[PDB]
Amino acid sequence: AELVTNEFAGDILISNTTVNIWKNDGIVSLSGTISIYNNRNSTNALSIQIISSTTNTFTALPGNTISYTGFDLQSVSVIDIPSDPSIYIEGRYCFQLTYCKSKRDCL
Amino acid sequence: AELVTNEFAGDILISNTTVNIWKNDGIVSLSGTISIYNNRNSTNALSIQIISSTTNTFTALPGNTISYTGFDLQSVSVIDIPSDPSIYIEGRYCFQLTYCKSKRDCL
Amino acid sequence: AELVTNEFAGDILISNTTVNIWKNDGIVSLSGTISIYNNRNSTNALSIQIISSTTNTFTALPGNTISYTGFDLQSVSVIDIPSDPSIYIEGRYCFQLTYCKSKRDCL
Amino acid sequence: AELVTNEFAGDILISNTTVNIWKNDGIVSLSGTISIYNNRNSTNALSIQIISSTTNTFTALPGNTISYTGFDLQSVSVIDIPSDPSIYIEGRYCFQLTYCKSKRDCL
Amino acid sequence: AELVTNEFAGDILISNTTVNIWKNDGIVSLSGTISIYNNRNSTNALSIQIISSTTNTFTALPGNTISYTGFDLQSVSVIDIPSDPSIYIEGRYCFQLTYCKSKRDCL
Amino acid sequence: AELVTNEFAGDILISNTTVNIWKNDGIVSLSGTISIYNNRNSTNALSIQIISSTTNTFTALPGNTISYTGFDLQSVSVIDIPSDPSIYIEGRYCFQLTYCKSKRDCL
Amino acid sequence: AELVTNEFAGDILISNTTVNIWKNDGIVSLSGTISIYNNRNSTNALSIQIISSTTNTFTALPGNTISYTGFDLQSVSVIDIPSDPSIYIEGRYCFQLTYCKSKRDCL
Amino acid sequence: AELVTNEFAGDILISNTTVNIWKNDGIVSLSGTISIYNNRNSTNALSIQIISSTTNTFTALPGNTISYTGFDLQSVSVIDIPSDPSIYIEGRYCFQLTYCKSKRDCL
Amino acid sequence: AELVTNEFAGDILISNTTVNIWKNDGIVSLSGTISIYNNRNSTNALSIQIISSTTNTFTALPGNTISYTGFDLQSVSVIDIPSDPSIYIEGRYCFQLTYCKSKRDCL
Repeated sequence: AELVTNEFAGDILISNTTVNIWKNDGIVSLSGTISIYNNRNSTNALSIQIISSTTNTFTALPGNTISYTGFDLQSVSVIDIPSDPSIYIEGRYCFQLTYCKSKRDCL
Repeated sequence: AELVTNEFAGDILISNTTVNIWKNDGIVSLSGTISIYNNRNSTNALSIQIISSTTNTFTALPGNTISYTGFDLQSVSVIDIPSDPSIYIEGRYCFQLTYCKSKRDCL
Repeated sequence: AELVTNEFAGDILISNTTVNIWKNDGIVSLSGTISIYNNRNSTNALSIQIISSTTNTFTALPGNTISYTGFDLQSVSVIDIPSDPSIYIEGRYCFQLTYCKSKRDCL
Repeated sequence: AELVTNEFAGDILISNTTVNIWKNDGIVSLSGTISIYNNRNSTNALSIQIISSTTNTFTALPGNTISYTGFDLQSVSVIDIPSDPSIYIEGRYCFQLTYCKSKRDCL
Repeated sequence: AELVTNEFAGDILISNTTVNIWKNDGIVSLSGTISIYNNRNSTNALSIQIISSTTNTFTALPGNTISYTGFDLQSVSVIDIPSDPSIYIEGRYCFQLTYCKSKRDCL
Repeated sequence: AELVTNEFAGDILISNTTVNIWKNDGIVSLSGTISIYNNRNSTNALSIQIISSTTNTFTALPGNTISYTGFDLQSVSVIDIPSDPSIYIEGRYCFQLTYCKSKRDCL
Repeated sequence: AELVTNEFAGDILISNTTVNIWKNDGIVSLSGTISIYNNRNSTNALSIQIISSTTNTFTALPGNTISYTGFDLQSVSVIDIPSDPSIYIEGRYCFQLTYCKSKRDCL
Repeated sequence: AELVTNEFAGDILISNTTVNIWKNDGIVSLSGTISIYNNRNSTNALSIQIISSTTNTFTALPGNTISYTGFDLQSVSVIDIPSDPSIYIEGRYCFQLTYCKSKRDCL
Repeated sequence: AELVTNEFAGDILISNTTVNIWKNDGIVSLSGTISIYNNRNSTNALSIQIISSTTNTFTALPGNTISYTGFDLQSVSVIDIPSDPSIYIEGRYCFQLTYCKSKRDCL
C-alpha cells in the first residue's frame, strides 16, 4: 500500500437550510485538514458542520478562517443558514485529505 | 506495481439531456477526487451524476463548487439540463485520479 | 522496470475527412487520460474517435472539453469533418500517457 | 507509516472573549510551527493561547509576528480580547503541522 | 542501471529537400514522444519522417500539432519541402526521450 | 524515524526589555539556521540572544543580517532594547529548523 | 554509484577558424543531448562539429535549431567560419549531460 | 542518519575592525559553498576571512563575487576594514551548507 | 554516503595579473560543469585557467560562454589580464559541482 494525498479548494456563495459542500463515498478512510474562510464582506457568520467519527460544529465570523484536523472525515456542510432576504455570505474552503490505497489488484 | 496519478481540468458550457464529460474504459480501477464548479454568471443550477460503485447526484448552485472523493470512479455526466431557450451554464471541473499499473510486462 | 509518464498538449485547427492527431507505434502499451477542448468560437461540433481496446466516439460542442481515461490507447483522430466552406474549428488537446520501460538492456 | 505535513494560513479580524482559530480532533498527534502576525494597523496587542502538552500564552504587538514550535499541538485561540468599542485587530496566521499516518488499513 | 529522460524543444523555419532536425548516435535505445507543430501562419503543410524500427511519415497542416510515441527512435526529418519561391513554414518541436544508463563503470 | 524541516519567517518592530521572538517546547531537539535582519531605516542596532547548548549574543547594525547555525536551538530573543523615546527598529527573521520524528506510534 | 545530470546553456557570437564552445576533460563519460540554435538575424549558416565516439557535422540555417543525442560526448566546436567582413552569427546552445559518479571515496 | 542542507543569504553594509557575519556552534560539521559579493558602488575592496580546518583570506573588488567550497566550515568574517570616514561597502552573501543529523534519538 | 550537488553563480568585473574566482579546500573531490560568460560589452577576451587533474586554458570572446565538464576540479582563475588603461571586462560564471559526503560520523 501507499498513502495518497489530495489537495483541493472551492468557493461558497449564499445570496434553516443545510448545504453539503464536500462528502466522501462512505468507504474511504480520510484523514487531514479542513479550512473554511468566511469573507470580510459577508453579512452573517458561516456555521459549518464537520462529520467524522464525531460531529463538530464551528462558526466563522466575517473575515475569519476556521481549521480542523482529524481522522475518518466523512462530510462538510454549511448549516443554520438564516432566512434573511438581504443575506450575503461569500466563503472559500481548502482541504488536504490523505487516504491509503492498495497496490495488490494492479493492472 | 506502482500507483499513477493523473490530474486534469476542463470546461463546461451549456448555452432533459445528459452530457457525459468524463468516463473510464470500464477496466481501470480509479480512485480520487472530482470537483465541479458552476460559475456565478450561470442562469441555472448544474446537476451532476457521478457513477462509481454507487450512483450519486449533486447540485451546484451558481458560484458553488461541489466535491466528491471515492473508489471505482466510472463516469461523470451533466444531467437534468432544463429546456430553457435563455439557458446559460458556464462551469469548470478538476479531477485527481489514481490507478495502479503493473511493471511485469515491461518493454 | 519503471513507469514513464509523458505529458503533452497540441492545437487543432480546421478551416467526410479523418485527421489523425496522435498515434502510438502499435507496440507501446499506453494508459492515461485524453482531454479534447473545442473553442467557443468554433462554428461546428468536434467529433473525436479514440481507439484503444475499443473504439469510442465523442462529440465536443463549442466551448466544451471531453475527457477519456483508459488502457491500451492507440490513436486519436478528428472524424466526420463537415463539407462546409465556412467551417471554423479551433481546438486544443492534452494527454497524460503512462507506459512501462525495462532496465535490463541498459547501456 | 509515513509522515504527512499540512501547510495552511488564515486571517484574523476583530472589529473578555475567546475565539478558537484552530483545533485538532483530540486524537491526531501534531508537531510543527505556528506563526501569528498582528498587522501594524491594529489598535491593540493580539493575545494568543497555544495549547499543547502545556498551555503557552503569547502577545503580538501591532506589526509583530510571534512563532512557536512544539509537539502535541491541540488548539490555538485568541484570548483577552478587550471590551473597546473602537477595537480593530487585523492579523494573519501560518501553520506547518506534521502527523504520522499508517498504511496498514489501505484501500 | 537507471532510466534517464531528456526533455527538449526547438524551432523549424523554412523560408525536394530533406532537413534532419534530430538524430541519435545509432547506439542509444530511445523511447518517448515526439510532437511537431506547424504554425497557423505557414503557407504549406509540414511533412515529417520519423525513423524508428519503422519509418512513419506524418503531415501537419498549418495550425496543427502531430504527435508520435514509440520505441527505438532514431531520427526526425522534414521531407518533401516544395520548390515554391514564396514558401514560409514556421514550426516548433518538442521531445520527451528516455534511455537506460549503466552505473557499473562509474568514476 | 524521519527528519522534518520547518521553514518560517517573521517581522520585528520596536517603536532594558527582552522580547522573545521564538522558542521551542523544551523537548524538541532542533538544529538549523537562524537569520536576523535589521532594516537600514532602523535608528539603533538590534541585539539578539540565541539560546542553544550555549548562549550567544549577536548585534545586527542597521542594514545587516546576522546568521547562526547550530544544534539544540531553544530560543531567540531581542535583548538590550534602549530606553530611547525616538527608537525605531524594523527587522525580519528567517528560520530553517530540522527535528526528528518517530513513526512508531502512528495512527 | 549514482548518475549526475548537468543542464547548462550559453551564447555564440561571431562578428576557416574553429571555435571550441564546450569540451570534457577526456576522462568523464558523458551521454545526453546537445541543441544548437542559429538566430534568424544571422547572415550565414552555423556549422557545428560534435565529437563523440564518432565525428558528426551539422549545419543550422538562420532561425533553426539542430539537436543531437548520444554517448561519449567529448567536444562541440563551431567550424568552417567564412572569411566575410560582414559576417554576423548570433546563436545559443543548450546541453543536458549525464555522467556516473562513485560514492566509494566519500568524505 | 540523513544529510540536511540549509540555504541562506544576507546583506553586508559598512558605512582595523573584524565583523563576524556567520559562525557555527563549534560542534556541527558543515560542508558547502560560501559566496560573497561586493557591490560595484562600494568605495573599497571587501576582505573576507573564512575559517575551516584552514584559515583562508579572500579579497572581493567592487562588482566581484568570490566563492569557496570546503569541509569543516566554522566562521566567516569581514576583516581589514579601513579607517576611512568616506567608506561605503555594500555586499551580499549566499551560503549552501550541509551537515549530518542522526535519527536515533527521535521523538 | 550520499552525493551532494552545489549550484552557484557569480559576477566578474575587470575595469599580467591572475584573479582566482573559485577554489576548493584541496581535500574535497569535486566533479561537474563550469560555465564562464564574457559579456558582449567587454573590450577584451576573457582568458580562464581551470585547474583539475590537468590545467586547461580557455578564451571567451565578448558575447561568448565557454563550458567545461570534468572530475577533480580544484580552481578557476582569470589569467593574462592585459595592461590596458581602457580595459572593461564584464562576465558571469555558473558552477554545478558534485561531491561525496559520508554519513558515518553523524550527529
